[PDB]
Amino acid sequence: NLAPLPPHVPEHLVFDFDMYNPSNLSAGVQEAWAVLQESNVPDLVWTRCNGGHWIATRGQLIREAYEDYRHFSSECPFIPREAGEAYDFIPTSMDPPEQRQFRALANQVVGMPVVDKLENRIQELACSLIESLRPQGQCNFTEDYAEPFPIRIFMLLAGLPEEDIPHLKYLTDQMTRPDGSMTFAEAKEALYDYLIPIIEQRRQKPGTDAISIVANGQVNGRPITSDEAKRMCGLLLVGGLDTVVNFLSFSMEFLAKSPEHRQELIERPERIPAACEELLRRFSLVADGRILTSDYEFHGVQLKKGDQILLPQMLSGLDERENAAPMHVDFSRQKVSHTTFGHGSHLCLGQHLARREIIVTLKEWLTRIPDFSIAPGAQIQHKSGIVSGVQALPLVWDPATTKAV
Ligand code: HEM
Repeated sequence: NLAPLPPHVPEHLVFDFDMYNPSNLSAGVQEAWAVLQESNVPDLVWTRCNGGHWIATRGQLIREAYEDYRHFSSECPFIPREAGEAYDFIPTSMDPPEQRQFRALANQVVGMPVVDKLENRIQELACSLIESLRPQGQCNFTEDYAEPFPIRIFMLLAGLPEEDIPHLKYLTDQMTRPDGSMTFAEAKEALYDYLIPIIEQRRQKPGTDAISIVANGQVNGRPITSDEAKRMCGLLLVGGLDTVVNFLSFSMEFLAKSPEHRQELIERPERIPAACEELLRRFSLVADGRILTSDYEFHGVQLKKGDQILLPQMLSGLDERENAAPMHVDFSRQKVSHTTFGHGSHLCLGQHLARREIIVTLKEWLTRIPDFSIAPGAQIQHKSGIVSGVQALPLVWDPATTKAV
């Protein structure tokens, strides 16, 4: 369905891109989105899909809009927008100055010191999962590793029972690549409903887990309230349970298709941190937006107050104006330019945990199962949304070529 074109939007700027089901999804999701950056396509277009909204196609515009919170606000309505409902996550649905006090507390639960503490449990789980798969000579990567690895580490961090995974995983899916069984407002409320009693419990009997830290936290010397804690934890669950999961499948799919890139990392393990960054650029997967606070002309385009604008984080690094041969994976790339973890006051606070999980995966995997391929005849399908992903990734390998550790 295409929403009627608003009177202020010029017809020459129309480009009906569907972020939840892009026209060329079969070429790969990043490729489908990259069609927006072609010379024939304007730097800023309006799509009538999903209620109608702007889409900044170039990294320069995407970066600029994320820096200007005064015009481009994070008090985001959904896409498609829902009547009387909008995002209220903390600190993600807030604009500075208000947003700032909340980042510190969030940073305290998923930040660097926390990642350092998790280090050995992270290494242990990756190794444990990979060793059990190794003798099989085959696996369904998405469900066998991509999902359990990051999710179990997060549940551990959050002090949540692993039995709650199917439920939470279903809900976070609805917040990124919804199948239509729930609205964003219902999915979000269910996440909140799950958290409420948990926050109360830990507020009274605190632990060292992420939920306890938020529940008993302080924002700028003031105690966070139950509701603010609920809204922060809700956001953390989405980030912690969904984002890395999908990214890992893009990376493993690529590696399974490029023996040359596998061998490179095998021979030069010191290049893994660099490979992680490069893969983060090439397989960037998030795309959310902002809302205009007033009538404003941006790069020759008249934007109206209340207009929604999607600023795809995934697009910046794929822009040939930012990186030469952007669709090519080059571990030795000199200046890996991207906005995969965001840009502006809302830079991803879980970026350190993400990188650590990717780097460990790459080392542990290539060290035990160095040679692997995609199952013969398999058609890998990608799904587009606020956080794009891989439907399934059947891999195969000869156990005789594996190294047991
Ligand atoms: C590869 C994985 C990840 C990617 C690519 C990613 C990407 C992003 C992006 C693009 C944003 C900014 C959204 C905006 O500006 O509206 C963001 C925000 C955030 N992410 Fe992630 N993320 C990842 C993993 C995680 C993980 C594991 C967590 C852990 C809980 C997490 C926690 C957060 C938080 C707390 C923020 C909010 C920052 C704020 O609003 O000030 N992310 N992430």
